[PDB]
Amino acid sequence: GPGSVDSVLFGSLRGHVVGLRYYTGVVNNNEMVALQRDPNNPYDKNAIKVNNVNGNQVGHLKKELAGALAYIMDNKLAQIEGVVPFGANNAFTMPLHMTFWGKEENRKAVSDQLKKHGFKLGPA
Amino acid sequence: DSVLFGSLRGHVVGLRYYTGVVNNNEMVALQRDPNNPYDKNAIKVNNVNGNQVGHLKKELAGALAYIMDNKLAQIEGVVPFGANNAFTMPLHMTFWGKEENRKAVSDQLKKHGFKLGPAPKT
Amino acid sequence: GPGSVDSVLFGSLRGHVVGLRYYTGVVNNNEMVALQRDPNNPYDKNAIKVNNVNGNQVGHLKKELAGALAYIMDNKLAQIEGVVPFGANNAFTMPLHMTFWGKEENRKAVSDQLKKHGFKLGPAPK
Amino acid sequence: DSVLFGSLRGHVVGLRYYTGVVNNNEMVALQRDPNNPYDKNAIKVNNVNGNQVGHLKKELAGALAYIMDNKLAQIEGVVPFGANNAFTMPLHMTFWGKEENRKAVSDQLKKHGFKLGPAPKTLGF
DNA sequence: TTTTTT
DNA sequence: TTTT
DNA sequence: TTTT
DNA sequence: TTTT
Ligand code: NA
Ligand code: NA
Ligand code: NA
Ligand code: NA
Repeated sequence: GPGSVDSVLFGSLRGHVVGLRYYTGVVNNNEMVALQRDPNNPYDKNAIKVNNVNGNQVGHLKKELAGALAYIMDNKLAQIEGVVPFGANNAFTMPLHMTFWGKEENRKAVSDQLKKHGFKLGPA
Repeated sequence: DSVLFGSLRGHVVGLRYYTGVVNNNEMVALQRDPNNPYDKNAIKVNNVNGNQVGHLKKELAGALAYIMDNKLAQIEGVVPFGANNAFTMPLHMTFWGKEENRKAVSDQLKKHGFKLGPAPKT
Repeated sequence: GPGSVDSVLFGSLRGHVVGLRYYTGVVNNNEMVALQRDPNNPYDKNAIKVNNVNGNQVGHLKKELAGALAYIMDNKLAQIEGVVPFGANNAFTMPLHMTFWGKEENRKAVSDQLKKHGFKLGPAPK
Repeated sequence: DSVLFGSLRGHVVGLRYYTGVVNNNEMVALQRDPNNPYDKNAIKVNNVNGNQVGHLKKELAGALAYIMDNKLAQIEGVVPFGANNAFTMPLHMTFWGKEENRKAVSDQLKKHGFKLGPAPKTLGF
């Protein structure tokens, strides 16, 4: 979502969009994608949809990553921008580059949540 | 309830007339100035501390004012580079809103020749 | 077309795309457009078509502009990149921003050609 | 005779392994190296003097090698900013070719997830 | 020291 | 963090 | 480890 | 007679 004007860069994380065979949303390399929570997903309450900029679903975040990010999105600790760098025509999974922005005071809370699930932000 | 609509690029202008400074990769705020004596569509660009940096170009403001005034989208601005430019400053804008308003936003932009795209902040 | 590896920025120029009502090609603001000479044009031997990046014709360069640029394009004195900054959905005319690239050995000939037609190059971005 | 197909953005990588320097807004040359023992698709990036600066990222080279080898497009590279970076450098690529080859270029790019767009070398000021 | 703020 |  |  |  839109970040506050005092939002700053927290760091980056690499992950994957999965479930591609079940959706038809098209994305190309170097394009933004949207991360969108789907708490009513009957298979995973932590589900995060990945949509293209026109609104069409591309796939889901891998459930292990969703299990970490769900808390961060739900409590608005950071806004997360997704970009597909390569592999946008892949049949089953594609890489995702995620950039985290947020208020300085929320920086530690984000990093701590990621560490809990075995993730860590990389450099700017 | 807000979803990603896409992005636009533009420039902040009139820098020499204001004292607000910006760092590279910093957010900026867009703020309407409807009583501007030269352009009712004016959109100010302010830095994180609230000091004015400049204005959107009149052609861009001409497209966006309707969108802001009718709350059809929230527009996030960031200056990705060229923050120390003398006359104009690059601006990246990301648009967010309700799906019910996606068409109205694209229609308004289209009147002015703009089309939201998929370019990220970085 | 593609420039030589030793090509440098010459400068910039603002102009206009015309004849929009006669073509169905679509362009949006901040998009590149292609400048394509059309010497076989039965109305103007200096004609320069403007196409979108998919190759669909959008219109033509204004004739007074074409009259200055045709020589530069034909003699390959510079490569010209066009961008439509605003007005891409206008009914009849839209503005065009042009940047000029070329070898330093030709920079003078370009400026003298433009100045011959009352045009001049401005600064290119830093 | 060649027409504009569009542009792509990417990065020059492996800078720290080469000595070639680029300045901002300088053109660079793309040169295939089919004998590279790490990657037959390798595309060198050389500066104006012919000195190697780095390589195209392997995923991008994987898409472009076919296009270069079959002369489906001419690719013009410019470094729009970050020319002084130590590790990786932004690259803007403009594609030109014969109209009859436009679909082949787009098909080859699409197989690798790439799509040419309308972004110029510069948006001006 | 532009496309020269809005 | 940071080739091919 | 074949989406979530 | 407001594209070239
Ligand atoms: Na799919
Ligand atoms: Na100022
Ligand atoms: Na038209
Ligand atoms: Na180096």
